[PDB]
Amino acid sequence: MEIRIKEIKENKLIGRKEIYFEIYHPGEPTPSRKDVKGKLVAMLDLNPETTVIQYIRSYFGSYISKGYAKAYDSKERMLYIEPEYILIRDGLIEK
Amino acid sequence: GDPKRQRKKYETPPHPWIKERLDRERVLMDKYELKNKKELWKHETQLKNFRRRARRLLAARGKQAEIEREQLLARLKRLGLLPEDAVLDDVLSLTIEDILERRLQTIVYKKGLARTMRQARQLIVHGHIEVNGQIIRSPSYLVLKEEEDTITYARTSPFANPQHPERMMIEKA
Amino acid sequence: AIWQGRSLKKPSGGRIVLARKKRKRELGREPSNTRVAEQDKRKIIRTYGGNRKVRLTAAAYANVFDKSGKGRKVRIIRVIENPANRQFARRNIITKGAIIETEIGKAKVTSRPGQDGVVNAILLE
Amino acid sequence: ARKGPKRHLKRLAAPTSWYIERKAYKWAVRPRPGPHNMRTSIPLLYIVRDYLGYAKTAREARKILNEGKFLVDGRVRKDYKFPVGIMDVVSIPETGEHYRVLPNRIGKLILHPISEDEAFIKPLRIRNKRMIKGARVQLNFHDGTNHIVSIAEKDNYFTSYTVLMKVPEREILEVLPFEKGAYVFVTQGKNVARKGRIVEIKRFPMGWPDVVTIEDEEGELFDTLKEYAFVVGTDKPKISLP
RNA sequence: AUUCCGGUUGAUCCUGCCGGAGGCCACUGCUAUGGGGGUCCGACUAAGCCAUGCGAGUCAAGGGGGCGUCCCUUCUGGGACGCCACCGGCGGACGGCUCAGUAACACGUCGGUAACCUACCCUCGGGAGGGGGAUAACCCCGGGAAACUGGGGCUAAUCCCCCAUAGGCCUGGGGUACUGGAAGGUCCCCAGGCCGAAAGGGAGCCGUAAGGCUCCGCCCGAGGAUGGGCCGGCGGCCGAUUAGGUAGUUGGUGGGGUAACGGCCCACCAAGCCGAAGAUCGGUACGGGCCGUGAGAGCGGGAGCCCGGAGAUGGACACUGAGACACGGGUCCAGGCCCUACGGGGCGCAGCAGGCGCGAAACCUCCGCAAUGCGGGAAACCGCGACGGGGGGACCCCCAGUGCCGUGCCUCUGGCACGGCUUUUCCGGAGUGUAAAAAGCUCCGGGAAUAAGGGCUGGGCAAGGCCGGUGGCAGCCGCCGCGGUAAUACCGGCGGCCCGAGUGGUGGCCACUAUUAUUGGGCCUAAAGCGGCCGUAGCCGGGCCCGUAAGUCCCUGGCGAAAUCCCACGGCUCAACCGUGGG
Repeated sequence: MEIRIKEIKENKLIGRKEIYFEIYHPGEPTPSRKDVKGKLVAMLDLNPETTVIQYIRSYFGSYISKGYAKAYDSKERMLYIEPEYILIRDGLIEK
Repeated sequence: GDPKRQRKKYETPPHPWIKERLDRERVLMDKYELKNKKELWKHETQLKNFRRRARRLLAARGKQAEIEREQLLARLKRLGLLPEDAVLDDVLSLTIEDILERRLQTIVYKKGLARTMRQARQLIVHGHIEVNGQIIRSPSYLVLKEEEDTITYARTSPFANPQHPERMMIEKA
Repeated sequence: AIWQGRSLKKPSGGRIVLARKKRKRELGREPSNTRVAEQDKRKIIRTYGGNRKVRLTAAAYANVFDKSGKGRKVRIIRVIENPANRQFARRNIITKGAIIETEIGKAKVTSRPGQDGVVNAILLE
Repeated sequence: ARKGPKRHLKRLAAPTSWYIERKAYKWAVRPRPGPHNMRTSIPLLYIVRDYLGYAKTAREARKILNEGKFLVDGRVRKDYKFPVGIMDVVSIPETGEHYRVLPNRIGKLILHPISEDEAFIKPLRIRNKRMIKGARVQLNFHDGTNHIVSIAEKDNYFTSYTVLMKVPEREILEVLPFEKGAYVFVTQGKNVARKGRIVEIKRFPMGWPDVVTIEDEEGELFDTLKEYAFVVGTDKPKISLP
C-alpha cells in the first residue's frame, strides 16, 4: 500500500491541518486504521496523540482508497473540538 | 398536483407480434448476444432520442438552438458515433447497429480479449475487464472514443497472465 | 362577542357560508357610552399587540378652545344636541359630533372620548 | 391552521440567491431579522461552513463563531443566524482575509477578496431621509442602519446618494451624489452585477419607480431601477467590484 | 410510427357503433437470485373508535433553600462545586398529521395600505433617581379513595406595586424644515388635558480601599428586518326539468368599535344593488406549482414533494400572551367511554408505532440526537417518534445473475459426453464503513456449485390440421365464432411462439376516435334544416381620404419561488440519483 497526499490545508481558526490522501493498494484488502495512521505519522512527522482519521473510504472496483484525516496542534483542542465517537473509533479515548 | 415519478427509459413496440419486427429483432439479438428485448428497446430509444433532438434543432433558430446543436454534435463525436467532420445532417443517418457496436462487450470482442460475445459478457460481469485503471461490470456501457484504446484485462485478474490457459485459448483465435 | 368580520351576504343578494371559525383578531368591544357625571371615570384596555387604550365612561370636565389656541378646563352641564343619534342628546351621551353646554357657552366636541380618554371641544362664536 | 410566526425553513424553499444544495438535507437555517432583506442576505453559518470551508459541521462552526474569530463590517458577530448582505465586509483578523459580499451575474452572493485598507470602508446608499426630535435629520441606509446629522448639513445628503463610512467607528468619509456621469453598480434585477455610468433618469406618474439608464465600459446602454443603481464613485469606482 | 386491423351480405361499396392493438394508476391469481437510487405504502368505504409507551423543553452566569464532599478559625461563622425540587425568564401559536368543510378575494398573478399590529434581531440619539409589598421553597398541623387541596410562621429576586422625570395619545392656534407622484404623515413654537419606564441587575479579572476594564444584560424615541392583518384588477367547474333574487339589502350624513379602512355595528335620510354575457338556487370539489396520455391541438387527474388555505369527536365561548379564542392548555351543550370507598373525578392518536371496525384495498407497539434544523443557555451543552438509521412490503426507476470455452455426438433456433476456466451471485472469514449495528466496498478459502416462471397456440396476432378423452353434454368465447362421433378452437400429452423476475385477470383515464371536429366531422335517399316568414341582443359586414394607437407587431425595465422538464460537463463504477452553467 502506497500513500499519496493530494491536499494539505492549514486551518488555524481550529488549530489543525486537514490531510486528503489516497492509498494505492491493488490486490490487497483495505488498510486498517492503525496502519494508515502509523504510515501517515511516519511520513508527515506528526504527533501520534494529536491526529485523527476522519475516514478511509474504499470505492467500487478500484485499487485506490480515498482518505481524510486531521492533525491537531494540541490534544486539549483535539478533545474539545472532535466528537467523542470518532476519537473512540480511532482508539484515542479508552471509553 | 402530483410529485415526480421516475419514468421508464425504454419504449415497448406498438404491436407485440409483427413478423418483420420480430425477425429483425431476433437477428439483432442473436448477433449481439443481448439478454432481453428491453436492452434492445433501450438502445433503440437512445437512437430515437438522438434523432428527435436533431430534428427539433434543425428547424430551430436562436442562440440556445445553436448552442444545443454544437453540444449534440460534440456529444455524438465523443461517443464515437460520428466522424470528426460530421454535420447535423449526418445525425439522421445513424442506425441501431452503430449504437450496438459501442457496447462494452462488443468492443471487448472486437479488440479480441474474448473469443465470443458470450465470453466477453462473462468477463465484464465477473470483473476481468478494466476501463482506464477502473473495473466496470456493465455490459451495456457505451465506451467513449477518447478512451477506447485503454480497455484491457484488470491487472489483478488471472486473465492478465499470458500463461493462463483460458487466455491462451482466447489468444489462439 | 362583537364580530366585525366579513358580511354574510354578497352585494348581488346571495348568502355566504363561512369556511373558517371566527378569529380573535376580528373581535370588537362594547360601545363606551360616555355620560355627563360629577366625576371623571376611565379605564385602561389592553388591545392588539399589547397597546393601551384609555376609555372614558363618565366625563365631568372638558377642554374648550376658542379660535386662538387658548384652552380652558371647564365643566360639562348638558348635551344640547348630538346628531349622531336622536336620543344621545336626551340621555347626555358625548361623542365626537356632540354639542355641549358649558359656563362659557356652546362647544362642539372634536375628540373621541371612547378612544381618547379626554373630551376636547371648540367654542361656537 | 397557522397561528403565528414561522420558525423553520425547508431547503427546497430557500432564497434563490444562496449557494446551497437544496436536496442534500431537509432543513435550512432560517435567517434572523437583521440589516438587509432575506433576498440579499445569507446566514453567517453558511459562509463559515460552505463558502470558506473552515468548518465541516454546524457544531464546530458555532464553536469557531463563539470565540469571536469572524468580524462583519467592524463588529464581532457570534450569532450564526446573523444576515450579511450586499456591500458588506467580512474580515477574519487572525487570517488577514477580507471579503466583500457582492452579487454575481446570476444574482447569487459571492465573496470577492479585497485589501486591508479597503476593509475599513463600507458604502451605504441613503434609502430614506427624515426628521427626528430636536430638529435633526436622520438618514436610513440600504442595510437598515441609521445616522443622525444636524439641520446645518440638511442639503449635504439626499435620497439615492452614497455615503462612505469608516467602520466600526461610524465616521462619515465622503458623500457620492447621484447625478449624470456618476459611476454605479447594479445590485438587483436582470442586469445584476453590471457596472457603468449614469446617463439619464426618467420619472413616471403614480408610485411607479423611476428608471435610470446606464452606460457600460463597452459603450452599451441598458436600463434599471433608480433604487437598484448603487453609486460607488464619481468618475471611477472608489472600491473594487470585479 | 401524424398507422390500422375483425365483425351487417349469396357477393360489393358506404354510414355507424363494439372489440383487438399501446401507455399510466388501483385491487388481484401464479411465480420470484441480487444490489443500488427515490419525493412510495389505511387517500378511495369510517374527519369512525382507541389499551399501553413516547411525540416540548431549557437556564445554577436572575433568587432563596435542602442533601453531600472539601478547606477550615473552631460552639460561633465564612468560602467554594456536586445533586435536588421551588420561584423566576423564554418557548410550548413553529414543527407533526388529515382534506371534512369551503364555488369564496379560499387559490394563482400584478399592484395598494398616504387605512394597520409585530415578541425575537440590527443601527443611531438618550436614561437607569427614591421608596414599598408580599409569597414560593422551607418548618408545624392536616383532609380526601383518588383527582386535588385548607390554616399558621418565615423569607429572596431580572417577582410585584408606588413616587419623580423622560416619554406616549387627543385637541386648538401658528412656521413651513423632511420623505414622497401626491401629505389627515414627520419636524419646530405656544395652549388645555389624560396615560405614563427601567434590572446600574448578574458573571469574570484587577485594584489596600476608592475606582477601573471585559462579557452577558434593562427602559424610552426614530427607522429597518422577520412574521402577519386588510383591500383592489384579471383568471380557473357543471344544471333552464332552477327565472327572477335582495330588505342591513345598495348608497349617503353623523357616530361607535377595531391595531387599522369598511353596513363591521348603530341613528337618520333615499331606493337603490345583482340578473338570460345565466342572479338566486342545487350538484361536486381544498386552490396552485404539477402528474398521466397524445405527433400536436387537446382530454383527464390534481393523496404522497413545495407554497398557500382550513380542522383537531359535532358546536359555541372566553383567560394569558407580540402572536390563539390554542391537536398532546380552559368553560358549557350534544354524543361515546373510564376509575370510584357512590360523595365524586377524568378522556377523545386527522402525532410516531400498535389495536378494533370498515372494507377488494395499506407495514415495527425498533435504535440516536452522530449529520440538517428548531427551542433554551454567555458557552460547553440538554431535549426533539421533526429528522437521521435500520425492520416488513412484487411502490417507482437503474445495473446484473441463473455460467463460459474447446472437442465429439446427435431427433441441430438446442440437449448430451469428455477435458478445462470464472466466482457477479451462494457459504465462511479479515479489514473499511455506522452514533453503535446492518447494508455496501477491498481482499482471502470452497465451489457451476445456490437460482425460471407466466400467458398463448382458428383469425384479428407469432406460434400444430399432431396424438388420447367428451359427442350441442362438459365447456370455450374482449369480437368473429367453435363443440351435434371424424374438435389444429373444450380437457390433458408431446411440440411450438411472446415476454421473462416477471407474467396474466378485473375497474378507471388518454390514444384508437375527424365517434365532439378552432386546427378538424355531418344534415336529398343512412342520425340530423325549425311547416313558413318578420324581427330584439349577439356574430359577420361595400369603396376612397384624413386623425388617435384601443386591439396587433417590434424594442426595452419589474415580475411569474424552489423542486419538476431539456441540454453540456463533473461526483457516486456508467446509470437511476445528486452538483455546476444554459434554456
